Amino acid sequence: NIESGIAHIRSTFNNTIVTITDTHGNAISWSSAGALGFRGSRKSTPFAAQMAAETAAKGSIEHGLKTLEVTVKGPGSGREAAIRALQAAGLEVTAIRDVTPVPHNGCRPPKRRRV
Amino acid sequence: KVCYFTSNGITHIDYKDVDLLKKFVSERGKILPRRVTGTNAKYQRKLTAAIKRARQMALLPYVSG
Amino acid sequence: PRKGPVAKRDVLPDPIYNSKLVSRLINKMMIDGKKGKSQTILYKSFDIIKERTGNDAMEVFEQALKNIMPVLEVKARRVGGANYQVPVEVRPERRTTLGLRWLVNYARLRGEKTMEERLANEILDAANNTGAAVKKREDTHKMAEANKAFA
RNA sequence: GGCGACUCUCUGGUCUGUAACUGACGCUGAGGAGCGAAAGCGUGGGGAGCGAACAGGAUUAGAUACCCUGGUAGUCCACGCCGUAAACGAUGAGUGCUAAGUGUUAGGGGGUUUCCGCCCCUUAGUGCUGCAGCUAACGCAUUAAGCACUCCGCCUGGGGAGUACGGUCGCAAGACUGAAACUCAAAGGAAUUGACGGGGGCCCGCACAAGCGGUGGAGCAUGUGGUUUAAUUCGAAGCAACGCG
Ligand SMILES: [Mg+2]
Ligand SMILES: [Mg+2]
Ligand SMILES: [Mg+2]
Ligand SMILES: [Mg+2]
Ligand SMILES: [Mg+2]
Ligand SMILES: [Mg+2]
Ligand SMILES: [Mg+2]
Ligand SMILES: [Mg+2]
Ligand SMILES: [Mg+2]
Ligand SMILES: [Mg+2]
Ligand SMILES: [Mg+2]
Ligand SMILES: [Mg+2]
Ligand SMILES: [Mg+2]
Repeated sequence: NIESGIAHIRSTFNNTIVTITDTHGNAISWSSAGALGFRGSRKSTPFAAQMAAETAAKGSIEHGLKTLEVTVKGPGSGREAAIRALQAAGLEVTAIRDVTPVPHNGCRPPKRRRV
Repeated sequence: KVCYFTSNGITHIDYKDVDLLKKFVSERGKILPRRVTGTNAKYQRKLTAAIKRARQMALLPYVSG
Repeated sequence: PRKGPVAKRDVLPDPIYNSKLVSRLINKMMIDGKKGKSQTILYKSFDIIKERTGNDAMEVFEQALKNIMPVLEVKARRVGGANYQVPVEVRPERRTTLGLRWLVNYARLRGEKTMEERLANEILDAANNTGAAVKKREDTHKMAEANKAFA
């Protein structure tokens, strides 16, 4: 029953993560995009981000979690709503991380969709 | 804007001169543009080289926060 | 219309209960411009309410509206190649409209022979938090809350 | 053509300034020789990511496509080959001459100034605007599509055809060179006015939405089609013919 923990913001066009883990990155409860029986486009809404974040928060409160250190890693779709949901309990976002390649074209990305 | 290197009369930028190079990087570690710093084109080249040599030997960071 | 909002025409309150809210109902119930028939049914239906309960008919009727009148409704919205029934806050004006419409519609679908009884009985059902017009208000809310995602 | 982490090794050119030296030693350049994106080819490596082909899932009338999930060659390296691209500035090289204005890259000189800095001038790039002139027009305009001279390459209506035959080159793919018969009276360039767009912007109308009542089902009236008839008189045909003349 651990006091402190982490969550991990990493946002794209329509993908975001924020799982509830311990200080050393051992998991406890998890939040990332959906998880909650939502499907399709509803899954990527800001609303559905809240309900995923609440459900992982209320999972971790039962493990005696009081505070959540969260990261920063660019803007995206439903990142702000996911934080608002977590501020039911209350917490901080101190760290700032990144998912970027130090080469433009480190690995070659997949081809542009013709739509 | 005014160039730090032209104004102060610096004609050579050491890679090892860390404290100077910390003025021309972000909190995260990224090299700052000429628009922000207002440095000259020639010095921005000399500076960049100095940054990149510094990063090789862990004087400055690649990425940090 | 394209030009803008339009002057909403007003109805007079009524020669017994003095109620705009209930003159509207005569007009919802009226068919072929026969206002007399709808007045007669209303007034007969309200007598029947007063006898069964004992309370003032107006009162039961306004209690009934509260249970029928919706707050959220979904709205059909084509986005791409699939529909998303989007929830919207019902305007105060429209609440009454949907209130009375559902009351009058589901009144007519009841199995009681006369309309005055059908109306009365349906008004009492809404006050009991059950019936058809209530079940309609329940079902509109269920859809609205099911699509709460959208805004 | 291309070249983008860092370091060292080897190595080519350019620019500025100075004019000590040389004293037309220059320009261009068919053929020749070399270099030459990507894809491709050979041998041997390597193979994360990406991904022709191929498979599966969708989509669809079909879908040997677009979208999704996989995925082989290939993409990478060495050596060799291939020699092509809208290899484009769709603009051959050299030289001179012909208003301005304003950025920017690397220099030089000179102002009052201790520099920094400002200002003036100037060389060589790299952009934008714009005179004269040029242009079918669009536009070009000291980085000319202006005014000139030198040399090279190339064009001669559209198809047939960059095909055939021959030849050279190539492991192959193919490259280069390159016709004719026959056929047409047009192909084209730029600009104009429209119309149109599953282009953009702004508007309107019972156009939709919001409602209320219908039609489409039944019987009947009526008009029309069709069929029938000796004849079923003629006319009306999406909207804008069909209780219409
Ligand atoms: Mg020749
Ligand atoms: Mg290649
Ligand atoms: Mg190979
Ligand atoms: Mg694919
Ligand atoms: Mg060619
Ligand atoms: Mg090119
Ligand atoms: Mg050409
Ligand atoms: Mg030459
Ligand atoms: Mg309508
Ligand atoms: Mg009919
Ligand atoms: Mg006829
Ligand atoms: Mg005719
Ligand atoms: Mg007509």
